[PDB]
Amino acid sequence: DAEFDEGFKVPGFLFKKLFKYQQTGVRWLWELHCQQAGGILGDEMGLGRTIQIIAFLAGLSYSKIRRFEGLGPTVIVCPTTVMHQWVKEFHTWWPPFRVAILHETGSYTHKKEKLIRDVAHCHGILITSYSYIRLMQDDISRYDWHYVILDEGHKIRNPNAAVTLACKQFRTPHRIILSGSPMQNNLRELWSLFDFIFPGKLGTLPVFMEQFSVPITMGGYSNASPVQVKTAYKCACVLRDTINPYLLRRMKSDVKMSLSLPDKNEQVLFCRLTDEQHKVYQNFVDSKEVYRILNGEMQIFSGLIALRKICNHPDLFSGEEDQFGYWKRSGKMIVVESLLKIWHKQGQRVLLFSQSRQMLDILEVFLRAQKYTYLKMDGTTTIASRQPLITRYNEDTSIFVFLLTTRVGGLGVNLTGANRVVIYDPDWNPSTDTQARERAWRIGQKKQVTVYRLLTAGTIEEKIYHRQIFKQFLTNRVLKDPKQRRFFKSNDLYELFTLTSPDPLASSSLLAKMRARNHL
Amino acid sequence: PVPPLSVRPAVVMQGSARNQDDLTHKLADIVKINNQLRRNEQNGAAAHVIA
DNA sequence: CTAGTTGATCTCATATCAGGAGAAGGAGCAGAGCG
DNA sequence: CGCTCTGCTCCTTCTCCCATCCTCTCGATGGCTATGAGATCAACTAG
Repeated sequence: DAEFDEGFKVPGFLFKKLFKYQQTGVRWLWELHCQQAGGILGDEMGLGRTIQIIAFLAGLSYSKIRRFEGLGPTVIVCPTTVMHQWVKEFHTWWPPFRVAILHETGSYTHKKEKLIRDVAHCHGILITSYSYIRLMQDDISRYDWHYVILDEGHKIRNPNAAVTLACKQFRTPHRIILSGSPMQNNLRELWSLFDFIFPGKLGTLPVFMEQFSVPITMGGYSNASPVQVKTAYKCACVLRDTINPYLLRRMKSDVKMSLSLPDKNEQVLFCRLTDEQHKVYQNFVDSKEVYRILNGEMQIFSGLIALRKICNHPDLFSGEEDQFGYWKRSGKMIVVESLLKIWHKQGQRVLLFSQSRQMLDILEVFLRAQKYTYLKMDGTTTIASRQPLITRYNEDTSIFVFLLTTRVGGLGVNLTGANRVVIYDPDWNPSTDTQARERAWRIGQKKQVTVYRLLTAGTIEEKIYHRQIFKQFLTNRVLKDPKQRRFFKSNDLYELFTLTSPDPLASSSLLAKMRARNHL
Repeated sequence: PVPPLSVRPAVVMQGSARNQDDLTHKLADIVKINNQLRRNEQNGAAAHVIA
C-alpha cells in the first residue's frame, strides 16, 4: 500500500496503476481533504483527471477515515455526455462503490427522489448532470453530501447562471472541480470557480474585479502604459500565489517525457473567400444593417451571427449541382475537400469540428457527396447513443471522418481513434477549440496528430481569432506565467465588420519579498 | 409603479407603425438603466460606474 | 414496452433683452443675558 | 468677557402663474431591440 500523513492508505495495486503525477494528485486531494478545502484539478485534458478522483475516493473509502465512517454519500456533476463514462470508470477502477446515475436514461426507473434518498442513505456515488442539479436544488440539497465533484466544472463559470447558484448551494467543504481550462474568457470566470471550491479565498466578486480583473486585464492591451503593465504583473503574481494551493494544473510539458505522447501540430490555414462568398460578404458589410449596428441602434449579436454565417458558407442566400450546401460555393469547403482527399488517400482518420450545428448538416451532406464514411454527433443526437457512438468510432477504422459540434464534441470524450483534427470554424471562446483539438492528442493516441485551424483572411473570423488569442494570453498571464508578451497586433475595437482579403520566514526574506513586489 | 396601458395608449398611425406614449418611452429608459444597474451590481463594475 | 422523432421550452453564451410676485433659506450682525 | 441664542435685515434662490372658446393649415414623427446549441420533457410515432 501507499501511505500518507494521517490515515490515508490507498491500495498498492491501485497506486501502481497510477502515474507519478496522478499519485501526486491523489496526495494533493487528500491534503485538501485534511484542510477541508476544495480545489480545481486543472490538468490539461487527456492526462486523465478522472482517474485521480477514482484513486483518491477509493483510498478514502478504503482507509475508513473518521459523522462519516470513511466516504459518505457523494455527488458527481458532469456534462451529459460523459455520465456513463464515469460509471464505467468507477466500475472498472473500483468495483465496490455503488454509482447511481441520475438521468432520464438512468437505471432506476422510479421517482428520482427515491434514488436521491437511496444514495444518501446507502452512501453511494450519485452521478448527475448540471441540469438535474439546476432543477433539483431543493431535493438534492437536503442530504449532507460528502463530496461534490463537478466534472468539466467550468460550466459554473458564470456566477449568476442558475446552475452556478445551484451548485453553490451545496454545504460540504469538499468541493472539487475537474476543469481542463478553468478560465476561458476573463477572470470573472476564475472567481466563480474559486467561489465554488473555496467561497472566501478571492473575495467578493466586486472586490475581485476591482483588485484583480481590471489591472490584470489592462496589462494585456497593446497601448497600456508600462506602469500599468507592472501593476498587472504584480497582481497576476499575487493571484497565482493566492490560487496556488487550490489549483493543480499539470500541463503536458512537465509530464511528456514521463508519459510519452506523440507529436502534435497546430498549423493554421488562412482560407481565401471565394467569389460568390466574397460578393455576399462585401455586400453585407456595406449593408445598412451593419451600418446601423455600428451606430449601436440595436444588438451587435445579430451582425456577428450574420458575418460568421457568411464566412462560414453563403447560407444567407442559396443559389443542378448548385443545391444548398454546395462545396465549391465557399472557399473553406474547397480547402476541406483537398485536405480530406489527401488524408483519405493516406488511409487516415480525421476529426472535423464545427462551432455550428446547421453547418454540421451542410458538412454532412457534403460528406454524402463524397465517398467519405463519417459519423456525426451533435446536441440532437440522442444522449444514450452518445457513448456507444464514441466507442464505435474508436473501435474500428472503417469510419473515416467524424463530424462534431464543439459543444458536445469537447468536454471529456476520448477520441484517440482519429489522427487528423481540423477546426473548421473559430469561436469567441478559445477554450472551445482548444478542447476540440485536444480530443485526439490524449493518452492512448498512439499515432501522430496535427491540428488545422481554417480561417478566412481579413474577415470577421480573423478578428474573432484575435479575440481568442487575446483571451488566451490573458489566461496564460495568470495560469502559466505572468511574463506574457503584450498582444500588440490589434486594438480590438468594433471595426471588425470590414473585408480586407489578402493581396519561520525570518522577516528579511519577507521584507525582501515585499520590497520586490512593491518595487514594480 | 408603472401605469397601465390606458394611461399611456399606444396609438396606431395611418399604417401599422404603433407609436408609443412619452410615458412608455420614459419607462423604457427606466427599465433599461435599471437592468443595466442590476447587472453592473451583480457582475464586475467600478464604484464610479455604479454611481 | 422502447427507441426515435419532434415540438416547445428553458438556459446559457457570445460583444464593445420688456416678468412679477411671494415665500424659504442662509448669512451677517447687533445685542442681550449670562456663566 | 467670551459664549450663546436669538432675532432682524438683505440677498438669493426658487417656484408658480399668466382669459375664454372656436376654425384652418402645415411639418414632423412617427423603429426593431437577434441566434443558436444543448437539455428536459411530453407527445407521438414506429418497432
